[PDB]
Amino acid sequence: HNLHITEKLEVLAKAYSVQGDKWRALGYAKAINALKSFHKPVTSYQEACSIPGIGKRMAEKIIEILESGHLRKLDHISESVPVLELFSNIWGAGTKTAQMWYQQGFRSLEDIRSQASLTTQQAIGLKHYSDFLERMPREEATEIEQTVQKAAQAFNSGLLCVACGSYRRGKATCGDVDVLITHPDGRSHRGIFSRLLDSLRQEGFLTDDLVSQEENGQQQKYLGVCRLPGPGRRHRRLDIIVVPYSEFACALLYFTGSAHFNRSMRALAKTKGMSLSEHALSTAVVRNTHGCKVGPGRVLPTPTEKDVFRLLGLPYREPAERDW
DNA sequence: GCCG
DNA sequence: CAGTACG
DNA sequence: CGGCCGTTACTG
Ligand SMILES: [Mg+2]
Ligand code: NA
Ligand code: NA
Ligand code: NA
Repeated sequence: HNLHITEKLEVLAKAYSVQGDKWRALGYAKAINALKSFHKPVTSYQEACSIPGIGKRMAEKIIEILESGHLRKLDHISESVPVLELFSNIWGAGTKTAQMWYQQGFRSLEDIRSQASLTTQQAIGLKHYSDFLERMPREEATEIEQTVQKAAQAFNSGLLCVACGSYRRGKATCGDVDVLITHPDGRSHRGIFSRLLDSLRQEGFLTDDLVSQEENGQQQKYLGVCRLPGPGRRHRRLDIIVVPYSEFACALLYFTGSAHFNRSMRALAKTKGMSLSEHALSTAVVRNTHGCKVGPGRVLPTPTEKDVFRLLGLPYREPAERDW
């Protein structure tokens, strides 16, 4: 509806993001999102300001795109940006690492491979550079979820496994497959990672681990790489979280996303003196002048996702309606 | 970058 | 801790 | 002025 202007802002948003100006980038992200979530192609200054997420600064920029069909700002983007994007797309490397490598003279992935000091995660990220920038058809996400579920129910058929993220939101393609695991008895979820992960390794499904604290029986998540059997298969990102039944609803809400939806919902909760996380929804939370949680408050009973919305005074939304 |  | 990551 | 999600979860 307004791609002729968002397409340009998205360039700036990305530029600020890779350079580490996270707040400014966030502002652009929201503005661009609004412009997309809109309908009528904005054609007036005052008409832009009247839109939530768009201020005078952004409005002036939109105007220049309709009067000049261009944004002079785009001509002053540092030449380092494309390289910073190239580098930050390595899993495990963010804007600080990208900026450091650029300062050190690195300009290509060949430079990184041959001269950069890589962390264990980054080396895995580099090896799967193209792989991790690809999306898979949702049908493959189903296969991956089933593979994890089968392995889990193999030693405890009572384990409840659910694919979340974009898959649950009904998207045609998925990036990271997100599997949430829990158990109705509220206890059999404890210390099952090592058994589950070892089982998935046994069959050669898991090929590399990015985040997996297996020394601690309190491990909450596994971020890794997997690949289904047979020809024509690519390495995919797999994220698994194991949670106690009492936190099932909040964990499910969190893992289903989207990320921006979660942030919006948590922001709303804070305005109501509450707090929302993947662990729980709490009321009567005590915060300092900086909005930081000082007092825990009381955890509210949230057996289902509907309960979370209800307690927040919000109409329930199907996963497909949380694709923000 | 926006907003309260 | 800072950095990076998850939705 | 100053928050912008989570007293979020690992890594080293
Ligand atoms: Mg995902
Ligand atoms: Na990265
Ligand atoms: Na480990
Ligand atoms: Na370790």
